[PDB]
Amino acid sequence: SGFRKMAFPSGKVEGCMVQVTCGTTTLNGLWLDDVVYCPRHVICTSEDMLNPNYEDLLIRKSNHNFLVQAGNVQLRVIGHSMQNCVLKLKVDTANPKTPKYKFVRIQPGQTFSVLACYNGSPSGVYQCAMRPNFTIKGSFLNGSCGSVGFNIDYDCVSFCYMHHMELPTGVHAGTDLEGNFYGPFVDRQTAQAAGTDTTITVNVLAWLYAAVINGDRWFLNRFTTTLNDFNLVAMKYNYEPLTQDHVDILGPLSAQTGIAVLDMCASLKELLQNGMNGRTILGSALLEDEFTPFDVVRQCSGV
Amino acid sequence: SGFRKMAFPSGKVEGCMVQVTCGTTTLNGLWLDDVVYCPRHVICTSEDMLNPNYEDLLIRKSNHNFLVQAGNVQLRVIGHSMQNCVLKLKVDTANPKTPKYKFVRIQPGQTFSVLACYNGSPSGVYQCAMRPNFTIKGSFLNGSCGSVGFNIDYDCVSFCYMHHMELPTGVHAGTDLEGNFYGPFVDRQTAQAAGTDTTITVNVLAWLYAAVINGDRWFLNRFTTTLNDFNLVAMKYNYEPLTQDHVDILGPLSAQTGIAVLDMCASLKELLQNGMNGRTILGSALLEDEFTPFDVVRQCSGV
Ligand SMILES: *[C@](O)(C(=O)NC1CC1)[C@H](C[C@@H]1CCNC1=O)NC(=O)[C@H](CC(C)C)N1C[C@@H](NC(=O)OCc2ccccc2)CC1=O
Ligand SMILES: *[C@](O)(C(=O)NC1CC1)[C@H](C[C@@H]1CCNC1=O)NC(=O)[C@H](CC(C)C)N1C[C@@H](NC(=O)OCc2ccccc2)CC1=O
Repeated sequence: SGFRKMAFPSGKVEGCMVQVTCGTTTLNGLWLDDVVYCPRHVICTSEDMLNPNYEDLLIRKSNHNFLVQAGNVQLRVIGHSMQNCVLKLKVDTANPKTPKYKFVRIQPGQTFSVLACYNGSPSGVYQCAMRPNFTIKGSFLNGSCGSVGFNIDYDCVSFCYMHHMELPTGVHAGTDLEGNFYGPFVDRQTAQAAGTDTTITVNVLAWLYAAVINGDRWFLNRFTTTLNDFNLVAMKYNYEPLTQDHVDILGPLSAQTGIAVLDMCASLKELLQNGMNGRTILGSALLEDEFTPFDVVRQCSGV
Repeated sequence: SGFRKMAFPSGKVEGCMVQVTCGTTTLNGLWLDDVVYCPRHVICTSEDMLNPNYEDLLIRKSNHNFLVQAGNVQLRVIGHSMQNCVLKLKVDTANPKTPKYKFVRIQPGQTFSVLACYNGSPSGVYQCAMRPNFTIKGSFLNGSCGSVGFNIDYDCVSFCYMHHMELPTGVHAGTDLEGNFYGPFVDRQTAQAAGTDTTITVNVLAWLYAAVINGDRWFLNRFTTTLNDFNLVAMKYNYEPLTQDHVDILGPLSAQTGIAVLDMCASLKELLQNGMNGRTILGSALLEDEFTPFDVVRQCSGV
């Protein structure tokens, strides 16, 4: 019992974090096998960052201009290339702590663990969702660029995020490990705005199931609805439209609780229209959308 | 920018978690040097748990009745003793992954990271406070007993909590690593109730400073107050009384923001009396008390 925002254990990722320095700029890199991954803006001077030509800035850079440091030890850079918005530095030593891993580009609404790092050293770990507007609600200071997001499947680390930037609303944007931004963001110091911050409906439903599993059922009402009827109300509150695929994903939680998804949708509809009347659900006063159905099942079944 | 509930990186603690089995009961233990620590109720049958005599139950137990398993490997138990509500199992192998560590009994209002474990394997990591009523708001299932809470000071792990039980309100209770419960709880299957859940005032103040640091200052009003005036309102809302020691601890955040602690107390007073008017502070609709002043400074300064 109880329900918390829970990160993956970070040990396997801690052993991959290094410091990368190019001139005066020090950020985080990810050391897997004989390659270090880091944001390409490590090569920028404070003036370059205004409107950089990365191709031109790389003409000026050689292997020896990248200092890679793994705790107290200097790694030897024997190659470098740019892939989209990431630099890949080939080093002469395979990381002996390299876990089983893969690179994934995550879908909007999916969650991952962030290991916030400074100067190649772990600060802390917390869970984030890739929001529909391709931003995340993180906690990142100067020095955090190159911090990574990940999931763990038993022993395999799925790396899905590399931290690059902060946006006006105090939210964050970054790339997959192939250097492609989530969203329409670019790695330059120009004003960029997040689009409408739509709510992940299927995750709100999942969290309401979690509330029922933990004995909090005050908000279950006597109504049901239809997908089309619910979605008319969703669009009004900038909720993602619910589809049969979403209903299917909530199936195991519906089965566990004996509450049909469309009955839970009806309860969600009345919470949207009437608010919580100063009551709380799993210790929250607002509707939480950063738990996936899998996060709920995992937590409630001890995976 | 941004502000999140952040756990310590868990790698150094992951390497200490083992499975302990006594008969049909399997729980978590903590392997440091040549000693495994676990809850003494590992020795209880499902009937024993109703009113156990632990001293008598231990007459029946020998070294060979404790199965300790570290991943795939069986450790050899060469000694056992009970210290308060914990068992200490002496094994013939020092844990080679033992970090620098200490055992601390934490004060009410202080925070720590929990590594939730099942069958000796890490499930996830999240931050908790030791509440004034000596309970924590965790996420624990059957199998989680022996999961530990900790802080990290640079390289040194301070272990402060071992998980034993759940309470009616869906909150949790456990011991320090010397086997002494936080609070008046006992390790037996009898109905136990948490006392009044008082709010950690100094931590709410800290979180309001965090809000100001992150540009959220809508709730700063034109008033100041006195310790005694504030405390009259505190006691009404079951807040901890504020003392000069609390003011001194908030000093660095006051200095950082240029908001005198007693001005922030006046803002807190009006939030208690008037509520948030459906507004939010750092993405929350209620007053958060599980961040210490140190948690705020650490997060806002990249420690
Ligand atoms: C990382 O580059 C970083 O940590 N660098 C290490 C060397 C110190 C940094 C992380 C940010 C900084 C604060 N919190 C974070 O997450 N990222 C940047 O500074 C971004 C640099 C670009 C990728 C080149 N960056 C640029 C900045 N953009 C900006 O100022 O645009 C103009 C603007 C005008 C008005 C209002 C707002 C913005 C945001 C950003 O993160
Ligand atoms: C741990 O013992 C555990 O994980 N054991 C491993 C072998 C499976 C367990 C953890 C709990 C279980 C669910 N979530 C948790 O955190 N702890 C217990 O089961 C406690 C056992 C005692 C320490 C011996 N325990 C006893 C139970 N008490 C109880 O039922 O009292 C009567 C009551 C009456 C009415 C209403 C409520 C309670 C609570 C508890 O955690």
